[PDB]
Amino acid sequence: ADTIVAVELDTYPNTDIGDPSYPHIGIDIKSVRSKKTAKWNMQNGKVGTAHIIYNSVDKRLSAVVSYPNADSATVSYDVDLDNVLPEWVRVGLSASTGLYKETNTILSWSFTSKLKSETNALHFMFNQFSKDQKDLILQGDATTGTDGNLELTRVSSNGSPQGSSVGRALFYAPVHIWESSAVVASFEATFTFLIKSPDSHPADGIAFFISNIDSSIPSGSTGRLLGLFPDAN
Amino acid sequence: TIVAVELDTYPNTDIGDPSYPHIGIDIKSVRSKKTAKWNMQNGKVGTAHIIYNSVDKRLSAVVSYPNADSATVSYDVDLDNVLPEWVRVGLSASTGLYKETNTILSWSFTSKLKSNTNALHFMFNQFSKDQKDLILQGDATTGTDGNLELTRVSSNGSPQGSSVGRALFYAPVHIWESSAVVASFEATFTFLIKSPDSHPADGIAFFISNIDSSIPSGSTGRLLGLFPDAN
Amino acid sequence: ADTIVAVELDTYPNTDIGDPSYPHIGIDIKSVRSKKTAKWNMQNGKVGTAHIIYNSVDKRLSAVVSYPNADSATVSYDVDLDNVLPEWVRVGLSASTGLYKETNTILSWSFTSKLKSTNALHFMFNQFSKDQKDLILQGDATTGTDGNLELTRVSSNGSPQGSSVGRALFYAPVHIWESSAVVASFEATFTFLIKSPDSHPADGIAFFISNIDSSIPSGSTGRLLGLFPDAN
Amino acid sequence: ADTIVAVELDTYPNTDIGDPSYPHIGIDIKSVRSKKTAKWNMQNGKVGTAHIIYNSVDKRLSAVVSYPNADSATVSYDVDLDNVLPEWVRVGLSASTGLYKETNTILSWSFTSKLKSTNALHFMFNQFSKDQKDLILQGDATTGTDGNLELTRVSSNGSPQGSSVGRALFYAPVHIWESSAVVASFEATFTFLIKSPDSHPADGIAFFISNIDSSIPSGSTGRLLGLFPDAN
Ligand SMILES: CO[C@H]1O[C@H](CO)[C@@H](O)[C@H](O)[C@@H]1O
Ligand SMILES: CO[C@H]1O[C@H](CO)[C@@H](O)[C@H](O)[C@@H]1O
Ligand SMILES: CO[C@H]1O[C@H](CO)[C@@H](O)[C@H](O)[C@@H]1O
Ligand SMILES: CO[C@H]1O[C@H](CO)[C@@H](O)[C@H](O)[C@@H]1O
Ligand SMILES: [Ca+2]
Ligand SMILES: [Ca+2]
Ligand SMILES: [Ca+2]
Ligand SMILES: [Ca+2]
Ligand SMILES: [Mn+2]
Ligand SMILES: [Mn+2]
Ligand SMILES: [Mn+2]
Ligand SMILES: [Mn+2]
Repeated sequence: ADTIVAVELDTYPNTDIGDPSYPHIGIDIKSVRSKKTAKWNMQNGKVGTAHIIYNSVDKRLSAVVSYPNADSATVSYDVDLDNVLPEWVRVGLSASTGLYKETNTILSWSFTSKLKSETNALHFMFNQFSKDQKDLILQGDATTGTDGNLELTRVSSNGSPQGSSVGRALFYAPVHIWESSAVVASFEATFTFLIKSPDSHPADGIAFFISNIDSSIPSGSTGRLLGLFPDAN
Repeated sequence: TIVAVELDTYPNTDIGDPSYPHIGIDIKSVRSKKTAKWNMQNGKVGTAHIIYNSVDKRLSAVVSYPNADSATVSYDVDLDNVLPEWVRVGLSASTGLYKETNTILSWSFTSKLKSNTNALHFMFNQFSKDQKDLILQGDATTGTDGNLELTRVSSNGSPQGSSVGRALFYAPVHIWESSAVVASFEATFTFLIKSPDSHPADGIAFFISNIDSSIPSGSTGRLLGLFPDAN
Repeated sequence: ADTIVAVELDTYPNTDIGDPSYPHIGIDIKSVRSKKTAKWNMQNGKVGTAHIIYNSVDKRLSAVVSYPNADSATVSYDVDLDNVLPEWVRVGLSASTGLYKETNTILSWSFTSKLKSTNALHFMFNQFSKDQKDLILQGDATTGTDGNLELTRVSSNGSPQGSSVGRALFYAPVHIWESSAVVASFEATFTFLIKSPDSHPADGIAFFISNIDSSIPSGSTGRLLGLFPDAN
Repeated sequence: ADTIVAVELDTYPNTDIGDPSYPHIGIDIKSVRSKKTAKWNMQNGKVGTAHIIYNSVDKRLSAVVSYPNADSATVSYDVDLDNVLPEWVRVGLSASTGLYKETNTILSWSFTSKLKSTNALHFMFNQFSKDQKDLILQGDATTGTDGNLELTRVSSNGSPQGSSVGRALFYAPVHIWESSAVVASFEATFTFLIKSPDSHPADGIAFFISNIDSSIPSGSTGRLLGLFPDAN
């Protein structure tokens, strides 16, 4: 399979596969069964912000998700990505729907990678997305251009979300995420998102992920699997 | 479609070169739209800085060594009317009958588009054996001393003739957009040109091309890995 | 006294001092009489953006001022700042009112300076606090109201007052040029909200560069924008 | 008196006041007696690099010090700087000598601060000039010799002197924390050259954060690194 490290914004509790009984943020290493989670007070139809950070000194992957004028949710997990990910990776955003549905709208996405061996750096910032965005690899139902936004999951003419949808956006360039002879390595990711649902049951969520360069949507990764994992193991 | 800043070490007066080593701005042709005398220093590490913005619509380059007057060239051009909106950016070099090392020690690029801000930045101060965010073309290699060698160097360390190589950044770049208020880019690279007995050739270029750009047939020597012909 | 280089957003035409007959953007070298101007379609009560750029290669100071979904105004002037300003300067924003009045609200301000010879300075304000210790506030300028920088006096009710001058300078001196320097560049960006009760807004906002010890010159209210002692 | 948070590169073991028995890197909160230390293989006459990081999410201050082609030294400490430092601070480098001596040469220094409630401050020195107006020099600190910052006294002949203290602070105050901030982070880097004539180099270099009005405390030469009034 693909090797995946994700921060998930999980809107639908699947207690079947280890989810808590509420909307949560999670850190996923090689599995959809989060190594650490925190309660998330998801606000239907409000624009939220996700900030992910990691460095080779603390070897600690941390995420904060927040809305304006509300307490933020925060999750951290000690992990050396040197022992998990290959040296060269792609970074992306993933989303899915199942029986239940939500818009998975990305309004902005920025990423910074620094590697001191002589510092090498990569930085991109999207505050709008265009009709033909050639520095993104779009996978599944993901599209760009509607209101200058990235729609990870299928939305009908009227703006209504559809079920059984999976989409991903990967940045075109591979990223040197770690190196054997490296003194300090760090990365930071930010994205803004709008999750809107018709009912009280939004599903299934958004993830920032890091994968092998040649990563694709695994067969039947709709719903609970977030476009990231082939199975629930 | 090519827009290049050339560091031209060999005068080819046949195709419009001045009679000295020069820096040049090339729009769609090897016959520079503007040039300036360049006091190229064999075996010293030099620096090139390229800048452009959609307000002044002026492409400028400065090339310098420590403790020496810099050489500077500028050209008014709207790149909105020249390049496609999505491009790749790279470094190119060549040798012909005459030869030089075309060593790149560092390379950075910044692009910004503010609409009515989107940004891309890369910085290489070192190059690795398997650099997956570069497309190497022709004789270009990475890993020797943590450097990018654009043209072929023998085991013994000697540069070879009839060599062409290029390095392109893997990701396409949004270089212009109609609905943009301000669009700008900046590129910097450090280079080491060393020639066996003097008489060096043929030079290094920073370029911007269509995404699918490759080394054109017979672009060794005077054509710098950039042009199919001398028109 | 002070050596001033400014980009002015001039809302009130003072044709007596060289001004065109419309709201304009201008480049001011050592004088309030703009060396180059352009018509500015100023929009009362909408948030606008100004972007100022300069580099030692082109030796050209350029400004663009725009609102969303409107054509931008642009002004440029060839000048070598090596021959005008000292090598160490302060950077700031200035605003004034006279008989006529407007809010001179700054919502954001960023500045970047690079000198290769690379030494660099960058600051970004997307909000201003009640006690902003990396700004020198001069005259009527205050911070804290809605996280904004009010360059000119505003009453409790939000109503602008006349005969007001205020400036905000960044605390640190900036190395703007150096004798043995290969490339020098700077960029400034600011967001502003100009609102007037009547059809006669005055007097405008300026991004400026001055000697480190620069202060509001006596009687630089109204047309002089808090920048100049006289109209020469 | 002054509130100090420091990363020390300590070249001289003062076991009397809690130092380990070897050259070490340390994190100092309000005291010279390091809250965490790590063995440092200090290399006389080689250019080294120091990298300091902190963010309000992990609330963990971390430092790495390295030379080319050598294993790095690393030290980390959980601390909420919200409960230690005032909201507004100055940042600097400090060094000292006592009976024993070393050059305390700074070749480069950069700092970045970001506060999302985004406000940002960034400086980079790869050169220091004769009259560097965005630095406050204190004690024996000077700039201009080889484009370097010499924190401690060096004689004409190039020889380091004992009983020397010097500091360099960035001129602008820094908003290091704010209550209603979602994420706050800072990063500092410097390159240094420590050279000693004998086998007893002393006393070391520190990156520090202090109250804005911070000065060299009375009798802070040698083991106290120009940072602390006493050894408590
Ligand atoms: C019946 O369950 C389906 O719908 C839920 C809610 O969308 C998903 O979590 C799950 O994977 C299935 O696709
Ligand atoms: C005789 O000319 C040859 O050599 C020069 C210098 O190398 C090149 O410019 C040219 O393309 C030819 O290959
Ligand atoms: C009558 O003119 C006054 O008012 C205008 C408009 O405010 C100013 O330009 C000028 O300096 C005076 O103060
Ligand atoms: C004998 O101790 C002296 O010298 C050492 C080493 O320089 C310092 O640590 C100390 O403060 C004293 O000045
Ligand atoms: Ca779930
Ligand atoms: Ca030629
Ligand atoms: Ca006027
Ligand atoms: Ca000690
Ligand atoms: Mn989950
Ligand atoms: Mn030529
Ligand atoms: Mn005017
Ligand atoms: Mn100690």
